[PDB]
Order: sequence, then C-alpha cells, then structure tokens
Amino acid sequence: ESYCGPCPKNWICYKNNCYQFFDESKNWYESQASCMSQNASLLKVYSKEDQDLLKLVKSYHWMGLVHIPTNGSWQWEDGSILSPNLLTIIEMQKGDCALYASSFKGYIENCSTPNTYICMQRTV
Amino acid sequence: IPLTESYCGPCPKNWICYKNNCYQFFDESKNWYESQASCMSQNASLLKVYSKEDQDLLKLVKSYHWMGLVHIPTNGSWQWEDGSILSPNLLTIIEMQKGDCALYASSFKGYIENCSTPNTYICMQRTV
Amino acid sequence: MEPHSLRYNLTVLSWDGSVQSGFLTEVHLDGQPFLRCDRQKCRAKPQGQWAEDVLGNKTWDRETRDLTGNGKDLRMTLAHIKDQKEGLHSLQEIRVCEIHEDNSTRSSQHFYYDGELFLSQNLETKEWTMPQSSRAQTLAMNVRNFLKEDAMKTKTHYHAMHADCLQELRRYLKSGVVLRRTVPPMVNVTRSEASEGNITVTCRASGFYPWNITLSWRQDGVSLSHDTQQWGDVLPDGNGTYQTWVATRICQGEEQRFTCYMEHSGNHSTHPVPS
Repeated sequence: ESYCGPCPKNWICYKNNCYQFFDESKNWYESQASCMSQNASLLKVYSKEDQDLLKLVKSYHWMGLVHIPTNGSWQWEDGSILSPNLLTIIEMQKGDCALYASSFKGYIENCSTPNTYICMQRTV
Repeated sequence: IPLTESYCGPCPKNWICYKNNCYQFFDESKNWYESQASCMSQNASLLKVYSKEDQDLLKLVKSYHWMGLVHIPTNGSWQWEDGSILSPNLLTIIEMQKGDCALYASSFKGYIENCSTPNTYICMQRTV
Repeated sequence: MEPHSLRYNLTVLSWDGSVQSGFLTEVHLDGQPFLRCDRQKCRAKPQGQWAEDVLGNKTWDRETRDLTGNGKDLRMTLAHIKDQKEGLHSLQEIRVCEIHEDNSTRSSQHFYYDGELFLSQNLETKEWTMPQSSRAQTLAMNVRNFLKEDAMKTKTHYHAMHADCLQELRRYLKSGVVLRRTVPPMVNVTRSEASEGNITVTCRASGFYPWNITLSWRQDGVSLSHDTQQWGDVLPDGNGTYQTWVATRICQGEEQRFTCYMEHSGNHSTHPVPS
C-alpha cells in the first residue's frame, strides 16, 4: 500500500515492520531493556526477503539472538528458534549473545560488552 | 506514558518510510543520468539530503550510492535536482574522481565521481 | 625536501581466538605522533602548533567517528582468521598516503598478522600484492576473500579509501597544524691539545632540521679523504632536531690551512679553525 504499517512516532518503517537504531553503547541486557522500554525487542531476523533492507546496515549492532547452553542452539529473545538458512553465525568474542552484521551475519560477543543496538516490532 | 502507534505517509508500495520521506535502494549499478531517469520514471528523484536530523537513518547505510547532487560550471557550487542549493553543514564532499556528480556514503559524506560511471542509487519521494 | 604524509595504524587483538573489545589506532602526521585512539576517543600527542593543550580538540570527533568504525570492521576481519594456536594474536591494518614536491601522491594499505606483513595494496594502482610465503598466502586469501564476499568491498570502496587519506592529509596541512620548519645548524670548531706537535680539530653542527646534512674537512679548500676523517653519527637532540660532528688530525701550525665545509638545506658555509 501507499502507507506503511503501525509504528512508533519517528521510527523506520519497511514492509510493515518498524526499526530504530540507538547510538548509545550498552550491554545486551541493558539493550534488551532499552527495547522493552518502548514495547519492542532486539532485532529479530525471520525473512531475508521481508527484511531485505538489512543488507544496507553499516557496522555491527546488538541483535536479540541468545544462546542456551543446556541444549546448544541459538534462539530469539522471545522464544522463537532461529530458522535455518537465515544467519551465518561467526565466533568473534567468547560469549552467549550475538551482534548483527550486513548480509545476514551474526557475530558472537560477550553480552557484557557495550555496543549499539537495533529495536524492532512486528505487525500482527 | 501511552504508546502512540502512527502510520508513515504516502509511499510507493514496498519502499522505506522514515519521517514522511520515502526511500528505496536499487542495487543495479547505473549511469548517473540513467539513475536520474530511473527515479524520475517513478515520480521520484535521486536522494536529496536536507537535514542530518530528519534523515538520520542515512547514518547507517553501507557502500556508495548516487544522489541528486549536481554541479554548476559557472559558480562551481552544487545544487539538487531542483535548484535547491546545498545547505552549509550537511555533507562533507570528498574529491574522489574528477567528475560532476556525487555518490552518497555513510555519515553524511559525498564522494565526487564520473557521472558516466555505473553505481547503485537511492530514489527519494517527499510525501505530499 | 621530503613529502608530507599521513599514516593510520589500527590494531586489534584476540586471546585464544577471542577478539578483544578494545583496539588502538595511531595517527602519524609527517612522521610525528599525532593521535592516539582507543575504542572510545582520540587524543592528541604533545607539541602541536599550539604548545599548551587547549587546542580545538573536539574536532577529534571526525577521527573518532571514523577510526572507531574501522576498528570495529577490523574486529570482524580478525574473527574470520581462524588460527589453532593458543595465546595472543594481533591484526593490523595500516593505511598511508604521501604528497611529494611535484604534488604527485603515493598511497597504500597493509595488513600485519602477529607482527608480520601478509597482504598489501597500492591504493594508486589498486593492485594487491603478497609475500612469497606459504603461511602468508593462506592468511592473505582469507582476508581478501572476506573483503570480497562478506565485507562486500567494491572497486569504489578503494577509490574512496584512497581519497579519504589524501583529503585528510590536505585538511591537516591546510589548517596549519603541520609546521615543518627548517632549523639551520649551529657550527662550532674546537681543537684538542698538541700531543706531539699534532692536534685533532673537530667540527660540530647541532640543533638542526631537517636530518640531511653534509659536513667535511678541507685542506686548502680541497675536501679530505673519508678515511682520514672521524665521523660521528647523526643523533636526535631530544628537542626534535639533530647533532653530528666530523674530525681530523693535522700537524700543529698548518691550522689556518684547514676548514670545515658544511651544506644544510640550501646553505653552504665554511668554518675555519679558531686561532
């Protein structure tokens, strides 16, 4: 349509999804919070086609992808399990969180390490 | 505090919308003029930067893409695809190739290049 | 005279394959320590065009903004270099440009892994080059492929890289931050006492810049052999200038027959032995 889905005032809207980038460096946890503070969450990656615009992202930022030891898989901060054939994850810094980098990459970082982040919120 | 969810103005189907401005990134490297025409063929134009504030998303774009910044022989100045002179503290213009066009780069930069050189581009439509 | 130059030297580290958060970037201007930037901010190293400290620093925002981005990118680059050796590892990306007298330029990009060079590109010609080493070639391909496929570096990225360095070199020179001034040497001729009707005359030139200087003794105006003279090295002062000296043995009495000839940045002077 000629109008882009419901989104927080002054956020980036693309194909009905809303995004926002924050310059303020923070740790994963403190970042996870920043998102929830605005009824959202850390960037979640479900479609290479719908989140097409993610290829234009410069540098790396906090993503909402966590790692659970018990099992040994990566799943989103909500509950969702990273859908195969989306992100190529790379070991950068020993840790349990991951940062997003251009062309669907996920670099592992120490959740305690401050960084910039991306908050997103879907539509129905 | 509430939680006001508004809609983003009149934009072409699946374009990016931010603060009532539409943008689309075309990864088909093309001539500057070929890009001008490409955006004009959609009731748009090549990206025009008018405020580091209203267009702060431009801070996180990777690579280089054509934009409406045009040269002027007489003076030597720059202006957009509509006489709009280029404001003072908006872009840092780096002299990359001797040319009359400019590629937009991340963090409000403008690299001068040959207008006849193919590069990716960005179209911009200012919502009514 | 020598060319104006700018050099950025970025360094990232990892311990047991774990890329550390902090990184350092050293900026050198015309061969002098100019900037130091950690993961957070850039700070000036002493001696400016000022000599106090208050200089308009905050413009260090520009370098802070950019050197951090490159710092972060280089971290992703180290991450793609998988090495099976415990301990520390480092990766450096050195970008450098120059402006010669004729205003022609020179510019390159070099990668160092654990202190050794492994890849480099002449940013003028855009032609990559790599050492003739089994180990260096593996590293090289790893990085060159990451820059191609993952980093998505185009032909234009390198055209801009070339321009960036050159425009910043010109920005620093055009701002007058670079004060390369000639400092003519001070010249002093002294003698030792006659230990058998012979004395050692010494010609000392000090506190000068630039580094290049010609000093030599002459008999009746004709320069002596290099073997018949004692030459001192060229030593840095501790003030940004240099000192050196030359000497020779002469039969006492022939004194006014000897002279020290010196040429430093255009000036050619002659100095007799004190009477």
